[PDB]
Amino acid sequence: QDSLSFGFPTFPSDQKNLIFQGDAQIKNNAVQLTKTDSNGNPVASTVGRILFSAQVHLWEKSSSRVANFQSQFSFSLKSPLSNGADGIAFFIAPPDTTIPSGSGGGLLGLFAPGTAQNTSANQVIAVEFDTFYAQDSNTWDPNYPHIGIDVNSIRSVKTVKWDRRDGQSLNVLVTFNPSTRNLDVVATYSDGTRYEVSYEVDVRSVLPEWVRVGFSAASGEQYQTHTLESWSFTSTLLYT
Amino acid sequence: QDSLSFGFPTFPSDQKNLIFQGDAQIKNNAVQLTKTDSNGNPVASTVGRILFSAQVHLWEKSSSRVANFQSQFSFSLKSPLSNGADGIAFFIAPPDTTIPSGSGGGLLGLFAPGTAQNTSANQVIAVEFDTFYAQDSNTWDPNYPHIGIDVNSIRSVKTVKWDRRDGQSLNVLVTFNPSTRNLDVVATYSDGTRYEVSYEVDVRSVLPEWVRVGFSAASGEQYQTHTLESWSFTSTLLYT
Ligand SMILES: CO[C@H]1O[C@H](CO)[C@@H](O)[C@H](O[C@H]2O[C@H](CO)[C@@H](O)[C@H](O)[C@@H]2O)[C@@H]1O
Ligand SMILES: OC[C@H]1O[C@H](O)[C@@H](O)[C@@H](O)[C@@H]1O
Ligand SMILES: [Ca+2]
Ligand SMILES: [Ca+2]
Ligand SMILES: [Mn+2]
Ligand SMILES: [Mn+2]
Repeated sequence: QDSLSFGFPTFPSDQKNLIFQGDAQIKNNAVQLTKTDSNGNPVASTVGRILFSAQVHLWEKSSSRVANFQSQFSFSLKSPLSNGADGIAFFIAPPDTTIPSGSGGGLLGLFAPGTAQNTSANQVIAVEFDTFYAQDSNTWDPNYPHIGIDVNSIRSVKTVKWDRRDGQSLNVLVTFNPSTRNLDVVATYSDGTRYEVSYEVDVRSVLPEWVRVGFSAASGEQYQTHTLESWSFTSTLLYT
Repeated sequence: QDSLSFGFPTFPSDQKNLIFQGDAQIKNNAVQLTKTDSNGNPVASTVGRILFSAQVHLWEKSSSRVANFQSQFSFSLKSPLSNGADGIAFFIAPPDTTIPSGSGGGLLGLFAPGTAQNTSANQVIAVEFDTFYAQDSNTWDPNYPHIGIDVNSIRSVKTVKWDRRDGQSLNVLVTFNPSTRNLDVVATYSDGTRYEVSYEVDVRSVLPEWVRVGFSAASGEQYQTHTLESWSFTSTLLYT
């Protein structure tokens, strides 16, 4: 299809169009990307991802068209600790994507350790919300929590300082304009605190014509719950 | 998802979200539901269907919500014969639906001969554009080409006279309003000729909560091409 839209105001346990990978599962009408114990507390060493089953037509070579897209979603992070890890990310990747071996912790379940920073070895665009930046393990991160745009690498091509607020929902709007090639990210807390970061990228030279969209989250030795609360997505092929 | 939408202004051969069954296949940017020779001429004894891969949430029990959906589409039929058969249908069925054994010809690839008229044996709602009505074989049909609403039976719960126009595209809009439980059908030819038929049905008592939507067509001894040219669909769960 030239256009596709779907909306999850909430996440009932009765799902048919979601691909669950790793420890991701539905709980309390929300998607718990990372594993939690009996009483609902986050645990260490866990990775989880979900992908919408239907493939998205990002660009069409024959017609020379590129899709414009918009992903709106909200999530919250909670942890008994203070410095919870590792973060949640919205990503777009080839349809057959799976969790890479050893992609836990700071790799957010998106990259393989050996190729995490090799751009020519990956096919992924992700918008990460990174809460852990210890320079001993996450050498690629600036030293402060942040939102980043990742293009084939765990080392963001662009970042903005971000504030982690335990148990507070973050509203996010991600949009890609094929006419200007800008991928814009707008994130805001209920009180109006706003964060913005954008980057110009030609998706055609990064991803195949058909892709899949979803979320990924992980917790290494440090942990926190990565709760996806709602999600709407729409894509339309356009001639620029 | 509570809401789902997709649009096929045309059907390029590169498809990822369509489930092809029987002889259905993409040709010249359109879906040829029934088999055609190398010259593009229709042949006898053929059945084909397509379904959108993503499942539609028609209604939700624990929520008392029912979907409001719309399906807009256009198709054309051609045959050198004076009595092209058998017809094309838009249908809604359980996710695992497949072509019933011996469902060709007048059964349009939707019903099995043994239970074609046993409403308690089927789970399907379809809008048929029936062009073959020989009273000796299709005993269940009125004596003329027609548009019919089928609810668990090949014997339409309602029909209205329709005119078959070789090689001319018919534009159809099928909508369901959960408040009035009205399934409305509006079809038009490019010259303004219009056909309408409506029927009150509670989909909850006929179909499961999750379903797949698509088209079916067949040709027995008489044949014709059943070409699906475009299709857009949208559905949203509403309170009732
Ligand atoms: C106390 O944990 C920190 O220090 C350890 C000793 O160097 C590291 O092994 C540890 O790294 C792991 O956990 C973090 C946080 O969950 C994660 O980002 C990293 O990829 C490892 O899984 C952490 O730095
Ligand atoms: O194709 C016209 C006609 O052909 C045969 O008689 C049978 O397959 C019927 O079901 C069908 O209606
Ligand atoms: Ca990090
Ligand atoms: Ca008939
Ligand atoms: Mn980072
Ligand atoms: Mn009929």
